[PDB]
This record gives sequence, structure tokens and C-alpha cells, in this order.
Amino acid sequence: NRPIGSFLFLGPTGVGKTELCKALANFMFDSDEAMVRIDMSEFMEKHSVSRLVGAPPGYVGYEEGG
Amino acid sequence: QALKKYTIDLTERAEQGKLDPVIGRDEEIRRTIQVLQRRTKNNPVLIGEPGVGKTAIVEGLAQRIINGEVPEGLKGRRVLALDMGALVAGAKYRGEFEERLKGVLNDLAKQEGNVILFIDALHTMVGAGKADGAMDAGNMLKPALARGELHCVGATTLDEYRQYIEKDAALERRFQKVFVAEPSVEDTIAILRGLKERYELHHHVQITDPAIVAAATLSHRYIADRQLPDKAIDLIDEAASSIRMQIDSPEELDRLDRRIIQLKLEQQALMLDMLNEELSDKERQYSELEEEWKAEKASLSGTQTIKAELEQAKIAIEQARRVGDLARMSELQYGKIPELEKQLEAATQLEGKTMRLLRNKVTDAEIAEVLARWTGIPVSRMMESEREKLLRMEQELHHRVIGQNEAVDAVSNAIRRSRAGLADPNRPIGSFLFLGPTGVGKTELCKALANFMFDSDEAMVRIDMSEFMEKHSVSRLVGAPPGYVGYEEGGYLTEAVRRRPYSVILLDAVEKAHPDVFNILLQVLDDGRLTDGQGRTVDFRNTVVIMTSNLGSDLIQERFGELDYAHMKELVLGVVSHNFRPEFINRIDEVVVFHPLGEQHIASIAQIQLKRLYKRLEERGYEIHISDEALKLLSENGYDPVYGARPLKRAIQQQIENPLAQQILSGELVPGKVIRLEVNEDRIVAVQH
Amino acid sequence: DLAKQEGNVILFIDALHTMVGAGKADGAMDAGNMLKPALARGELHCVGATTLDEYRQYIEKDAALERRFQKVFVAEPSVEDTIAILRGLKERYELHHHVQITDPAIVAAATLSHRYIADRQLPDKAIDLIDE
Ligand SMILES: Nc1ncnc2c1ncn2[C@@H]1O[C@H](COP(=O)(O)OP(=O)(O)OP(O)(O)=S)[C@@H](O)[C@H]1O
Ligand SMILES: Nc1ncnc2c1ncn2[C@@H]1O[C@H](COP(=O)(O)OP(=O)(O)OP(O)(O)=S)[C@@H](O)[C@H]1O
Ligand SMILES: Nc1ncnc2c1ncn2[C@@H]1O[C@H](COP(=O)(O)OP(=O)(O)OP(O)(O)=S)[C@@H](O)[C@H]1O
Repeated sequence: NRPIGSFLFLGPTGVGKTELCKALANFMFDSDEAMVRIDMSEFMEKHSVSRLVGAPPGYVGYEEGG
Repeated sequence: QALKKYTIDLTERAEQGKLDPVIGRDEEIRRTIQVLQRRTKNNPVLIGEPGVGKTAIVEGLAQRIINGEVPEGLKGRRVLALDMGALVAGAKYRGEFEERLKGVLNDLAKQEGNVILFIDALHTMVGAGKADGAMDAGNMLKPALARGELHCVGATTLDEYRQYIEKDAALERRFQKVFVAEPSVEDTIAILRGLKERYELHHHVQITDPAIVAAATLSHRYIADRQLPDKAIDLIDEAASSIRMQIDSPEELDRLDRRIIQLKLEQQALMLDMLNEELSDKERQYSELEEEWKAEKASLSGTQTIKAELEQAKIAIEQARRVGDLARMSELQYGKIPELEKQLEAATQLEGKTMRLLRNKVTDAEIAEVLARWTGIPVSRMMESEREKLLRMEQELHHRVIGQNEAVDAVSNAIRRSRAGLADPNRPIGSFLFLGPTGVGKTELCKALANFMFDSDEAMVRIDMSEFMEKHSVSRLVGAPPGYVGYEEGGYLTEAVRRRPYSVILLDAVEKAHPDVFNILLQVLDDGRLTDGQGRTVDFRNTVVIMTSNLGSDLIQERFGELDYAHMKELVLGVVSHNFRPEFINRIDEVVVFHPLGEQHIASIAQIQLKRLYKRLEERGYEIHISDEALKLLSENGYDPVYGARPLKRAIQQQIENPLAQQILSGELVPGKVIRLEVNEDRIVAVQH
Repeated sequence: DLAKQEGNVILFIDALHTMVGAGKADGAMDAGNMLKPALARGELHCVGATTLDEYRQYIEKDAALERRFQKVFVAEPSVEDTIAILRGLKERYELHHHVQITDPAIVAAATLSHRYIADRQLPDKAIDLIDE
């Protein structure tokens, strides 16, 4: 009823958060960025949830999901 | 019957040697042979993003059926290719299409499971014929596909699959998916070796194998729009076309032929002579070069034909492996292969001797050239004009940026590291932070880079980071998210980069934005991907990112005297650490520190501005010389620390241009006559002598 | 018919974004889907010519018929090449409009067209100044 894991990595910069996750994708899929990498520094406004969910019916990018 | 008309065989075209070889792809051909041999739903659809080898897997299934490497259930299965454009094109009357398609289904029922039907573009089939009185062509294959009586094989894209088939679930579950993924780099090299054989046979070259491994790795690095293994085949075949075109015509022939026709026109106009003798010498020279060129053409033709006959021998020995002739095997092998290979290498060393008037084999220099002309990025290995240009970097930036040793050294280093091939290929080239007080050369250092690099000042993606005082910023450079207003148009930074992938990104006056606009740039300067609102990421691993703040104007103008450069860099880095966040100044390549100007710098700036002023008036049709004492007054009247170099600009502007504009519109100073700007008591006079 | 010509015909489809959604009737074969298995086998030698924003709108919407084609980026020419183009078309327009054009008129048209008109792009606005 859940995903496999859901980790909240913390810690000051340049100690290997993002390369740990790229290390996981390099292990698991034999490729560094073969993974769904969402930048959570684009979503600084409330109306940009809909980049990942998609568009509600009768709007612009309704044909194209999230 | 109907299968004569509306279908094309593929096992003929794998039997006659018209299809390209298919190398790799173990798991997908085994899974396609699993899904074709069921009782219900004999319908694999091959789904992958376009060009990763989907139609090539049906090519590989045709070739494995003909060679007989398959399990015994498929041995004898014809692979008929259907094309919808041959079905529809006659059906003018009502029900002609339904008659044709029912005829195809009955002539496949009369085969008893023998024919694997190949629809390419399965996404097209849904709704082919929908009209007033119609059957939509999905409502005539839903019964026949439902019972497994048809062995259809689908070949569609992924986004065409979201658009066209999963809008229609009743024909979505008739088909089983086979997810064809993007192939890896090493398998790409394997595919390129098989097609190295094929493309050397077509375009009359020799493709060396380091060109292939460079083409795979460099295509995977630079071209980020398309998908492998197709971008590598693009670089290979376009390099082969380049080599064949350079074989087809030299350039010394151009120079000598234009020379002899020019001297022929001159000699016939003069009819002292000497030009009969010179023209006869040039005609003998041109005939020598023409005969040597024809010798090279004949040698390369013989070598390519003998390579083609070698591959004819390989085709014949595989025909003998399928048929089983006895003396033909050892005959073809031990006769044909080693003697034609050793005389092929004799022709190879002969061409290595005789090709003078050159490049005759597709090697990695040509892959570098085709990939530099594809994208925009300076991939290629340098020429000597560009390399001596590229070591006069600090020279050719002090033609426009006098002053400022430090940052011209730093940015010279960054562009040199990108050109040698030592940059981190996961980050952009230069992610700089020009600091320093008001008007000391920053925006002109960046314009100096654009005039150096692109030979234009107005070719630099210049975000203006003082319009960005609210988070409307973010929404105006990464585009409008779906549902919202400008989703059809996209951002400015992402589109204006993805046009020219190698471009200076100048973020002018970067502290004037809201402090959380430095969070798009976390993504940029960390990895060089920037996902805009239409959804697709944009490769910023080829830019030069320059942000020109002035956060430390008080500190730098206070303390640039009596301190070295290192302590000043550390101290203004402390000030910047108070203004930015620690997540972001970590990302920067090198924070430089500019400095206030001294008087000799101001005098040199004055000479540069008077160069462009003389350029303006020579475009107008005048000439001006100046006295050195006038330059001394412009130097002494344009010194102040707090404002830098624009006091010189408006002092020049006033104390030269305004009385000169008084006098040019006076009808006084006649053009053509030399203007001297000698001093007055304090002003500058202009005379006519 | 073009396959019968044995590759002796280079096709030329200006406004390729017209071709992409061309004959798209009520769910039938447009021009894109019928040409799409004959482009990437080389049996047709099309040459497109498209505006750039039409490319991003109408061709990169449809990724297959995108990757059959090669982008050949044609940048705006510089001022001096514009001067050369204007010299050849000075010959042509002096044939047409019964008048004579001098070299200062050409270099003035190129410089003032690039510096002042901000909407259209070179070499076109230079030729519009000359023709008008
Ligand atoms: N523990 C580590 N082992 C190896 N490389 C590391 C390590 N930490 C950082 N790096 C290098 O630093 C970069 C990755 O930095 P990150 O730690 O991923 O930055 P971060 O984790 O996102 O923290 P922030 O949010 O960026 S400040 C890559 O260039 C890595 O090579
Ligand atoms: N694994 C492979 N083995 C052999 N050739 C390959 C392979 N992958 C790609 N190719 C070549 O790639 C070219 C076209 O690839 P295709 O599979 O035809 O792309 P595609 O399947 O048509 O994708 P779409 O969606 O139909 S455009 C041909 O020249 C093939 O020879
Ligand atoms: N070393 C230099 N060589 C030539 N011109 C210089 C030099 N230093 C400054 N300048 C002149 O200084 C003028 C103003 O500099 P700009 O770069 O335009 O201002 P800025 O550097 O952006 O600083 P601010 O804070 O943005 S006003 C430019 O027009 C240059 O002509």
C-alpha cells in the first residue's frame, strides 16, 4: 500500500545527497540519470502543481498529462 | 489476391538482401516471439520513443525467420507488411474499404496461421475510414484480433500511443506491449559496426573504428534532442557524405582553373608577352593535377569495388551456409577471403601513399566536424587560426576591456578549458559571479566575450535580473505551466537556449531580483538541466553563465588599496555570504572581484572611446585628430572613484560632441578637411585645416 | 512516380508545417503518416523550409516526423553579406524599376535597415528599403 521507500535526505550542502541518488540510479538501471528527476525549485508558486499532475479537463494541456 | 495488392513482403526483402542487419536486441525478439505464439492476443505492439529500434525489431524478426535462428513454430512464417495508405487510397465509394479489409482478413484465414501481419504505425489504424457510413477499421479488427486468428505486430511511438490507442480501451487491451527501451552506448557501438559494413558499401568510403566509438560517445554527449542509436548513425552517414563530397572535388583545381581563365582573359585582352609562357606552365601544372586526381579516382573506385566484391563473397558464403554446398564452402573461404583481403590492404597502403591533392577515410576529425556543424557547439579539433586566436584570448579581450587583469585571466582560462576538453561534462562551462563597483567593465567584459566568441555583441541570451523583483520571475523564464495562459509559447531562457546550445547567458545585475529567484539557478549551475513548463528538459551543459552583481561596492572601493587580491576575494565573499544563501555561492565557479579604476586606465578608455567616435564620424564622412593636451584634460576631468568609467563617457560626450554638434549643424565644418581638437583655455576648439 | 525516377528528383516542400497536418480529415491518413514510412528509408529526397516558431509548434509536436528531418540552421546574415546580396539584387531591381542605384545607397540601406527597423530581419528589410 506504499512505495518501497520515501526518504527525506537532510544535511548541509556538498556532502552527497544528489550523488547518492544518482548512485542509486546508476546501480539499479545501469545509467546515471535514468530516473524521474523533478526539480522542486520550480514550484515556488502555488499554481505550478499542475506541471506534475497535469491539466484539468477543458484547459490547455489536457491532452498531455503531467 | 488481396495480399498481392495491399501488402509488401518482408521475408522477400530479407531473402534478397535488401534489409539492414539487426544486431543486439535479444530480449525483445524473444519476447515478440513469445507474444506471437499464444492462442489469444497474438498482438505485440512495440512501444518505445521513436528511433530506438522498433521497426528494426520487425526487420530482425524477418531476418531471423529467413536464417532460421527461431524456434520451430515460426519456421516458414511469412512476414507480410501492411500499409494503410494502400488500403484507403482507392476507397472512393461506400464500403470499398470494408470490402478490401474483409478480403485481407479472409485471405489471411486461408493461410492457417502462416502469415505474421505487420502494421507499421499502429497508432494510425484507430479510425482509418471514419465517415458517415463507416466501420472505423478498428471495429473490423476488434473481432479478428479478439479471437487470436490474426498475428498482427504493432510498431508505434509512445506519445502516439497515449494520444491514439489509450483513448480507446477496447483496442488498447487487444494488444500486448513490448517496451523497447533506449539502447546503451556499448550496444550502440555494436549497431554501428554492422552498419559500418553497410554504409561503407554504399557511400564508397572506409569508416575507421575510432570514428565509431567517438561518434557514439560524442553523440550521446552533445545532441540531446533526439534519441540513440539514431543520432550516431546520423553523424556517421553525414560524415561519409562529407568525405565523398571532398573526394568528388578538390580546391587547388578551383584556384588553378580560375587562375588560368583569368590569365587567359588578360592575355586575350592584351592581344612584352610572358603570359603565354606563364599560362602554358599553369596549364601543364593543371593537367598534372587533373591526371593525378583521375588516378586517385580510379584507385579509390577499384578499392571500393573490390571491397564490394569481398562482401559479395560473404553474402555467397552465407547463402552456402543456408543451402549446404560442399566444395563451395572451403572454395569461397580459403580462396576468396584472404587474397581479396590482402589486396584490399595493398590498395589501402597504395591510397595511403598516393592521396595528396587529403582525407579519404571517415575518421574522428570528420565526426567532430559534423557534430560541430549539427548543434552549434565547438566540438571540433582546432585550426591554427582559431588556436592562435584562442591563445591571444587575454590580448583580444584587452582590445575592449582595458583594466581588470583578474577576470580576463579567469574567463580566458574557462573558455580554454572548454576547448581543450577538460570541462566537467555535467556542469556548464563557466558559472561566474562578476562583482565590483558601479561601472568598471562587467557588462563590457561579457560583451567582449560575445564579440570574441560569436563576432557580435547582440548574440547573448541576456536575462535582465532587475525585472525580477517578484516570483513572477520564475514564471517568466521557465514558461507557463499547463492549464495556464502562455503554455503555447514557453519561457524565454529555455527556448532561447535550446535554439543555440552554446551561448553566453548573462544575468545582468543579479542582486536586484527577489532572493528566492536564485533557485532556478541551483538547477542550472548544478547540472545544466532546466525543465520548462511544456515539460521537457533543456541542456545547459554548453553555456557560459555570467552573473554581474555589485554587492560589495563600498567594501571594494574602501579597501582595494593596501590589500592583496586573495583577502579581498575572501572578504567580499563574506559579504556575499550575508546576502545570498550558502546553497548558491557553493555552485559558482569563481567569484571574481573587480576594482576601481586608476588614471592611466581612464586615459586608455578615453582612447578607446575616441576610436569609436572617429569611427562614427568616418561613417558620417569626417576625420578628427586630437591634441594630447585635450586627452590630458579629458583624463583629469574624468577621475572619481565612486562612479568608475561613465564619468569619462559623459565628459567625452559633453566636452567634444556638444560643440562639435553645434558646429556640424552650423554648416561650418566642411567634410573632407581634417579636424584638429586643440585645447582652448579650458574648452576644446575645432578648426578646419 | 518519384520512386520510378530512380532518385533523380529532389523534392522541395516549403512550409513543412503545412505538410504535418495536411489532409487530416475525420480520422484518415494525412500527408504526414503516408510520407512517414517513405522518408526514413531515403526513397524520397525532400527539402523542407520552415519558420522556426512553426517548427516548434507544428513539427516538434509530432516527434516521429521530427526525427525524419535534419535541422539546418540558417542564421540572419551579417551586414557585409547583406551588401553583397543587395548588389546582385541591385542588378535585378535596376532591370525592373527603370532606375539606377548607387553603392552609397546600398551601404546606407544596409546600415540604416539594421540599426533602426527592429521588427523584420536582414536581408529582407534592406531589400524592402531598396524596392520602396
Ligand atoms: N560524499 C561525496 N562523495 C563523492 N562525491 C561527492 C560527495 N559529496 C559531494 N560530491 C560531489 O559534489 C557534487 C554533488 O554535490 P551534492 O552534495 O550532491 O550537492 P547537494 O547534495 O545537492 O547539496 P546541495 O543541495 O547541492 S548544497 C558532485 O560533483 C560530486 O562529485
Ligand atoms: N538495434 C538495431 N540494429 C540495427 N539497426 C538499428 C538498430 N537500432 C536502430 N537501427 C537503425 O536505425 C534506423 C531507424 O531505426 P528505426 O527502428 O527504424 O526507428 P523507428 O523504428 O522507425 O522508430 P519510428 O517510431 O518508427 S520513426 C535504421 O537505419 C536501422 O538500421
Ligand atoms: N577596462 C575597460 N575598458 C573599456 N571600457 C571600460 C573598461 N572598464 C569600464 N569601461 C566602460 O565602462 C562603461 C560602463 O561599464 P558597464 O559594464 O557598462 O557598467 P557595469 O559594468 O554593468 O556596472 P554596473 O554596476 O552594471 S553600472 C562601459 O561602457 C565601458 O565602456
